[PDB]
Amino acid sequence: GITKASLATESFISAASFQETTRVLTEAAVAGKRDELRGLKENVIVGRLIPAGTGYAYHQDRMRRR
Amino acid sequence: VYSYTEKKRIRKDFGKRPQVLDVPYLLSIQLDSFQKFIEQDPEGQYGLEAAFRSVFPIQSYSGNSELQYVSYRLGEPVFDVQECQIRGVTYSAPLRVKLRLVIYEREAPEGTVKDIKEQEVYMGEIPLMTDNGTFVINGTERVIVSQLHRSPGVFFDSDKGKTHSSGKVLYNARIIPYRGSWLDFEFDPKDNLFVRIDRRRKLPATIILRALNYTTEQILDLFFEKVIFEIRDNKLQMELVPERLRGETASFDIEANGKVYVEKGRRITARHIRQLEKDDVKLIEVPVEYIAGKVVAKDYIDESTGELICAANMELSLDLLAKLSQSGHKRIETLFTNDLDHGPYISETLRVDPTNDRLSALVEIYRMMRPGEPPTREAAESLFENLFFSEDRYDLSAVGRMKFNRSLLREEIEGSGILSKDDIIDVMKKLIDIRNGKGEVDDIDHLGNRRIRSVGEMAENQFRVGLVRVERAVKERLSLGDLDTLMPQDMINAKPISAAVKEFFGSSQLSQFMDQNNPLSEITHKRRISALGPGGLTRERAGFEVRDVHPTHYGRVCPIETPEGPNIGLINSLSVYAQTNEYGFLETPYRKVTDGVVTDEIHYLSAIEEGNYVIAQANSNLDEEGHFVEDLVTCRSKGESSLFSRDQVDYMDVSTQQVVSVGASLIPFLEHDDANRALMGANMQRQAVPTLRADKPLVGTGMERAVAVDSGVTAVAKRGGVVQYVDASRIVIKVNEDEMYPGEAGIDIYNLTKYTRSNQNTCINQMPCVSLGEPVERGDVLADGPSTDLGELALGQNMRVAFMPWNGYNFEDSILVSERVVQEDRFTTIHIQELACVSRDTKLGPEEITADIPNVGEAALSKLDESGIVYIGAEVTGGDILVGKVTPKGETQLTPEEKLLRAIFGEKASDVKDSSLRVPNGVSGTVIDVQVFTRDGVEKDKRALEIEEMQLKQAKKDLSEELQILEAGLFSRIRAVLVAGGVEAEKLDKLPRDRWLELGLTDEEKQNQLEQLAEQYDELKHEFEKKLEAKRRKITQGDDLAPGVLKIVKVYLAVKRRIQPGDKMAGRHGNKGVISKINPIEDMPYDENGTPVDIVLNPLGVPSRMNIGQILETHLGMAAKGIGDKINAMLKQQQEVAKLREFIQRAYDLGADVRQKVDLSTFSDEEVMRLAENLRKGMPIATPVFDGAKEAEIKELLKLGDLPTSGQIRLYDGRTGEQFERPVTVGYMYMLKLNHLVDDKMHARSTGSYSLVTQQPLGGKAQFGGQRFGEMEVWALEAYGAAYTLQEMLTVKSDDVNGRTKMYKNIVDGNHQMEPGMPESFNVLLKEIRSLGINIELED
Amino acid sequence: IETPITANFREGLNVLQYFISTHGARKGLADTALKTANSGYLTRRLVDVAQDLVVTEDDCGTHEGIMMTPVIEGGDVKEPLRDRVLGRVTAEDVLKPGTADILVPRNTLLHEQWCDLLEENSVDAVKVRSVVSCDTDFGVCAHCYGRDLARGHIINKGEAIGVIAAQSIGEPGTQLTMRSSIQVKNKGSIKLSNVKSVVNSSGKLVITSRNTELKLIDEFGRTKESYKVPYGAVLAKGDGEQVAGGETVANWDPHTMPVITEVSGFVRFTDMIDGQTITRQTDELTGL
Amino acid sequence: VPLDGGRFATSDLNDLYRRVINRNNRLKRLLDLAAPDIIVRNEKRMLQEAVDALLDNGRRGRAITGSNKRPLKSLADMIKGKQGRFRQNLLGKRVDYSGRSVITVGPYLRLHQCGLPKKMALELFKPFIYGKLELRGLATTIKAAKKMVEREEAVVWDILDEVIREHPVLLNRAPTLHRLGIQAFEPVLIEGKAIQLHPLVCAAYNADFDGDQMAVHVPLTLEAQLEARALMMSTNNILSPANGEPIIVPS
DNA sequence: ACCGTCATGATCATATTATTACGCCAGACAGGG
DNA sequence: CCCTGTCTGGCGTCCTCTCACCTATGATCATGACGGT
RNA sequence: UUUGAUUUGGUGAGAGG
Ligand SMILES: [Zn+2]
Repeated sequence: GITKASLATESFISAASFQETTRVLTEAAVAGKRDELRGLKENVIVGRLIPAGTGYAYHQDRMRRR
Repeated sequence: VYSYTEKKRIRKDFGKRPQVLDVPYLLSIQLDSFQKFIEQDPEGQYGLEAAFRSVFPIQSYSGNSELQYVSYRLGEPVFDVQECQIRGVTYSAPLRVKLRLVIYEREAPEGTVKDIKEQEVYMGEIPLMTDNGTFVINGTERVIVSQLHRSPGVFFDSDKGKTHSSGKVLYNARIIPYRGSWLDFEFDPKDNLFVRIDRRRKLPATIILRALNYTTEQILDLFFEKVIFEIRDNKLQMELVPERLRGETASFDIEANGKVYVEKGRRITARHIRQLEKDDVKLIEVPVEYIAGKVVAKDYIDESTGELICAANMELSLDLLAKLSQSGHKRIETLFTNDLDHGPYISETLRVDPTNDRLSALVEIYRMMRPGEPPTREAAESLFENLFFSEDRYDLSAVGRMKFNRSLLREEIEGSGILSKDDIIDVMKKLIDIRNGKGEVDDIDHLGNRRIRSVGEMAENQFRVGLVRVERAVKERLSLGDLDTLMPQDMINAKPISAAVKEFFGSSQLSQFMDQNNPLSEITHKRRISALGPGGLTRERAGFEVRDVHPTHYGRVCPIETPEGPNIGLINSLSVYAQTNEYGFLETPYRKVTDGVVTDEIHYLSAIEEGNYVIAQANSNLDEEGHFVEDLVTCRSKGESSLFSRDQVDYMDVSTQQVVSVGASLIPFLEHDDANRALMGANMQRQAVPTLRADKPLVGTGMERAVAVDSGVTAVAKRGGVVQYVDASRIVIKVNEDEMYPGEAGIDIYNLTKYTRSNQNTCINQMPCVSLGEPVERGDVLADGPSTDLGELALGQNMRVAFMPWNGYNFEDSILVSERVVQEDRFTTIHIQELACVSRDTKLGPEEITADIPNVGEAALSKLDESGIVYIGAEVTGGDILVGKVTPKGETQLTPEEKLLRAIFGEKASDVKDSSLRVPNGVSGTVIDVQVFTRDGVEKDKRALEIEEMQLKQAKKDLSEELQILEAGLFSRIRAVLVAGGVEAEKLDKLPRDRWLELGLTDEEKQNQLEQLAEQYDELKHEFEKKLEAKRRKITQGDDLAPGVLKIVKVYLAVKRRIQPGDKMAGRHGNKGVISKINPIEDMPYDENGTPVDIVLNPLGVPSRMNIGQILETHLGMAAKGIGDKINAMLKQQQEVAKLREFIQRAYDLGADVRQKVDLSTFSDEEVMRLAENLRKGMPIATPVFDGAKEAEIKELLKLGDLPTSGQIRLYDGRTGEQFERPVTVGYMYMLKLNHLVDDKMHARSTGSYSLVTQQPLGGKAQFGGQRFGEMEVWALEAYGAAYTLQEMLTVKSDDVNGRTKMYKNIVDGNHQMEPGMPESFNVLLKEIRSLGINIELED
Repeated sequence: IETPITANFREGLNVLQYFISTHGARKGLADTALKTANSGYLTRRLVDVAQDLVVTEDDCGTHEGIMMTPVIEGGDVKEPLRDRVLGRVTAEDVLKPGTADILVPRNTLLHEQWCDLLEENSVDAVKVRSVVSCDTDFGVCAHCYGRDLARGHIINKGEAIGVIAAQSIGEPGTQLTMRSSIQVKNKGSIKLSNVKSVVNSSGKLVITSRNTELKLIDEFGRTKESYKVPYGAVLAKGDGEQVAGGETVANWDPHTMPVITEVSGFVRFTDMIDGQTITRQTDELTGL
Repeated sequence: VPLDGGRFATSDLNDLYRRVINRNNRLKRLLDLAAPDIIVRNEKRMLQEAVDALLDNGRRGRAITGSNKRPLKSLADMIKGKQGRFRQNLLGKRVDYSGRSVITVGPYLRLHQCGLPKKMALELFKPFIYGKLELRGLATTIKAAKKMVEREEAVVWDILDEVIREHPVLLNRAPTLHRLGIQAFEPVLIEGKAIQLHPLVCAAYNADFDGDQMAVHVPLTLEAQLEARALMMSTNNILSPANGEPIIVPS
């Protein structure tokens, strides 16, 4: 279901901007999880270009130049 | 006959039903409750005496001392209301209490105390109520609002359906005490019976029945009947009453008297019961399998062994029968446990019980209350006697005992406040009866189960909580000191009492700030039945059913006036005729319809007495005697409307206005509006603003005079008489002699309230509306208030409206207004803003208010005087200086020589920086009033001494004029007495006037009266001396103020806001609208007479938003103005009074059987000219709510004027000058300006201040802030492909500080470019997550 | 309430009628003012489950996609195929309904001209590409989404479709509320699916399968009606037959579950003993 | 920070940290003094509950409180909830160069432009006006320009009509549900104090004119002006994204 | 008029108790056929 | 040991505007006013 | 070895859309 599916994501900021932050931050902390940003709300949190709209060319460039 | 202000402008009144009970005093809830609270009340209850006699006498911890109670008394307040609102104090009265200390001796607490002491003691300050029904807490006029909560008593609810997911309903029985521990009996899906106390852990219910010292044999004696088995020579015969066998299938062939009655495999019919009870069958025969599961009642013991044969509440087997049969028992008592009739709920409950006696039950109850501690029999007895059975911790009120006896079908409604054994046993009996299928559950929203608290009861409860804290303190101190040496003011202290009552009146959830911008808004905020607050529900949790109108709100709580939004139906408003019962419920009037005739006696019914009887509807036709003219009449029996016969009715409603409230009974043609639009119309009629010259409603309901006079904005005459001196400040009434006291000679002075600030920044003015030499009657208006006119209620103004689409400028809901409206200065409302400036006390020294100010020149300081404060009258702009104040210097550059002060200049060389505190802008105004308050000790400057001399001079002149005016009335009394009995016609005015007593006159009533007037005169002399000394003391003294403030300067700006595109106007039916274009005069659609229409609405809002009442209001307003134009035509031609009398009489008859029936033949040729002087701007018409003016009456009144019958005039155009096809509707609608203006919402920000913890802009308008680019807007920009717009929308424009300074340099240099960076609030997120044990980082 | 409000608004409502009206309108205001919270929280949950999904390819390179048919509840055909397959790219190439023709190719966007050439040929159902069958890792390819919907063309490489989709489902949350036998209507041809049947003694084709779908196909080829016929019903008609408009074609008794057979013969009571297994209840009012 | 007065309105975290440090100092002193077992067990237990109350308050039994009965807000309550950092300061931010006022109709507009008042226009475009004033040469330092627009002389309105001309703004109605609730217009200056909004566009915003309010936002940088003109312009949103139906239907 | 006594205001660490009245809806837990 | 009531936690709409209200105390040196010589 | 204007926090109640 949609709230169990958005809280079970491979990106803990996406699952922490949404409902309960305690459960998700302890699960991510004891798992040692890492957030390869790669979505819209991680980049709205961290303050950069959205990887969808005009910023999709910027993220193509950055993903190409690694 | 009519009162003299009702011969000024007598309102035309349609309406058919002759009234029998007039509208009561609309503020009776507040005033009657608080009069019930604070008054010397004998016989114990109610009031403060209930608290002082329930918490006292405080007896000590076995020290034989006792602090008992005598009486109480409130002294006068030190400050009256006006000085209290000006200065800022509470409006309180000191509560003196006479307490007594007695101290008993040793070995005889029934012996003599050695010493008593009775004395006066100070405790608390309770705030009094003003005559308007409001409180003044800290200079701001506040209202405590009535609460609607659950009635104390038993309550049998049914948890229907939802539990256990199998449809098996539960039943709980919540006992709701007024003060103490709750008690919930309930069931479970195993059909066991479970008690709980205050929502704690759950126990089986009969554990409390053992706690009341019941043995198990007695419990089964109570909760079941008995079945008798007699062992008489054959198969253990049975006593049988066949009523238990109603529908049961027997296991054998029941025969008796040698006759087969019942066959095996069949059930016992009702006629077989009739056979067995007709033949009087007693003993029948049972098999050995019949008592295989019968449950024994009491214990049987064997006499030989001394053991127990079978325990109580146990099923019987073969061996148990074999044991008790050979022990000598012939009688066997069992229980009847049926499927439908009587379940064994008590029996299964006792089988779940582990306990066996009183002690174990008390131990288990003591253990579920306080978990995990050693119980002791004394502690368990003390706890269970202090839960329910003590006068201290448990108290149903009289309301609680009434509901608890009524819902258990008792007789006496009087009982103790504590419970007993019979009470809990009757609760369990009624719960088992509801589970058995007979009897009904009780709904919650039924208004026989919703009590109304008010100001008096809630203040009593908060005062009682203060008293139980202070009895903790007095029980501490009384037995821990030396006696006798102390007095009962060293023990009791006034801090918790005053803290409790000051916290309740100061900040509660029900002691709220009065919405005061309108007389209607006052008188409908004081009448409010809020469901929220302490003890009630909350907005974001509940619910569905409580937000819905129950069938018993009819005539108690208004169905259509409630705030839409998050709390609909919780902020209910009480109706017009709805009183409050003795206990606290709602009651409403009715007319006792005896068998044929509607008797005109009123008779108050509550919410549960209404259900049993049958009530006729309000507007039922009756022919002059009371006989109902139909033979089917619409009534309502038990919450359900229907059609009943002519003479099975028992009550009729009083008047047809009683379902609605006073907010929504000033709406004309309410029965034509759909209920949503009537709701929005009543709410916006509450939200109006007072204009400059309020006019009148042409189409009212006649309810305006009750709302105006029964509020407190007009100056109602106390004693009638003759006016002597009218002024814009004061009004002097000379009291008539047939209304007048013998002593205290008496001519009254009304000091009006001129231009001062309301709470909503409106302008609460009072204008005198009486002439000079004019008679006034007792109970009559003298000075109109805000939004009043001649004692009526004029909220907005009435304007010429047309319904037509006009070139798109009224597209959705907009309104288009001619410039003729703004030229006449007719919506030009007057607002007043209060600007405060304090002189605080900081380091490097105090502040300066003087005008020797750095960094400023002539152009600023020309508008200040020689001491900083702006003049009274100086018309300022947005951003000038009102009060000059200098201290801001901070620490720009640290003083080189530490604290070098005495060297260069005197004190210092302006520190390091200087900037005279200059103010903002956005508002104009004219400074009308300046207050200066000085903390005592501080040097008064020259303007504070100017204000002190000014107010000394004003108060000196005012008290001297009090003495002169009352002395003039006293000398007029002396002249009136000396007309007869030794009259001197020439000798009276030869001597000075102060000696009118020693003239020739014997010992009569007249020399006695002159001696009494000499007593009054010398009293006025010495009283004037002492009061002028006290008033000089009040002006000359300082005022207690904030910690570390020198002086407070308050300045009142008086803005005059006119009208502009963007304001919100609305009628009285829900037709809202932003006024969209202020056209010139020429563009308006005019008609074939010449007059332009003022406002062009939009027709398309009528068929969807179904408010068809505004079109009938428009047509009847045009009829009213047609009559007014014909009066203006018959008066402008200077016609004699005969033709005016003819036409006014024809315009006042005009209808069916109506109530008005006036005649002008008793107005005597001078009042008719003045009545026509008041009717020439239109004729006011009353239209009551549900008994209004029908269509044919509007047509007949439009035929009296020469207007067209259909109401529609053909209208030309202003632009083209050619006719609009299909003639349009014009008329007058009474439209209101609302105080949602457009130069209070408009705001703009380039770059202002920034918040401190997260570097983002501030929020709001007063703080110069930016609009929240919220989360859904971020989603809406992700939904496009806009990526750079969102990046600068949440990095550059908002948060990143180096990013935004780079941005500002780049914008002022022309390079549109952003250097992004990181949000600083994300670094705040890193510090808050990192401040836990969590290690968040940024890789690479 | 059994007594209506016989008075409109041009005539006056009296007191009781307005009070019943206020019942009906207070319920509506409470429903909107409490419905808006669930509508907003639904939009929040939807844009946070979507949140990631960005059009990131141009073709996933598949041949799978859902089978868009017109939807039919049992009345007249509710939502036509042109509403469901407008602007969505076909999965395999749609055969023209005559015989084996390449009417449209296998990767064409179906705009209005293609949908009109679908409606002229009366095309049955289109196998079209759906977003749930997209093979793209971490995103949705440009063909399996479909038309842009506010642009006439296909979705561009980049445009966030999860957020516009979540907003478009949750945005109408305010307008939504919060709190015998078969009679044919038109006149066409019968077809049966999921059917295993047998002819009874009288002739009415009874069905030995519970899950049988009774379709009414017209003379053109498209499916115009559909119904569900229970196990053991009396069908007045048969397979492939032509009927008249309004003629009853189905009959059953839902209160009596039929235990009808396939063959004939005699009846024996196997493990049916009166006293323990079955019971004797002779009827009262009939005698049989 | 102190509020208006002479006292400091202290935060809740300072109460939490100050209690943990008070208890930790007490526990160090008791382990210095060699108190018995039950004293240091209560002391360490009070420290455990103090730390557990600092981190996530109220997850243990009934939460501690300072004033008056309301519990005080801890670190986890600075993160979680509707008013934490995610939902209140990182997903939604307060925004400079933004404005807000009551809307009204103005049916003379073309549907790519909206009316915008002169007072709001001179406040939202202060840096562009400063840059324009510094380009002409009328003034010198920045102060002079801020005095000029604080006085509002006769020459800054031509400057304002030369910064408006081709510069779109984002109008936004306050409950934005779908993407058609943020649309970009070109301003046309209004004598008045109310945003004039083209009527057809109202059916997209669900905006009637019964007292509604809208916010204006300014695209600062150049890529944002181009995104407002090329993606978010009101001429570009004529079909609703939920379906194929036109959203500029005449109402 | 100077010297001594009662009174009254600054600075400063000490550390937590006597109400109840939402409605689902998952998720984990002791109980028992 | 697989169902099962029962208990515990965790949600519950965005944007805006106005107003008022904000912990007690328990102990002492030193200043400050009052009275005798 | 001497250039600087800078900052108004939780709680609860009520209204508009
Ligand atoms: Zn794909």
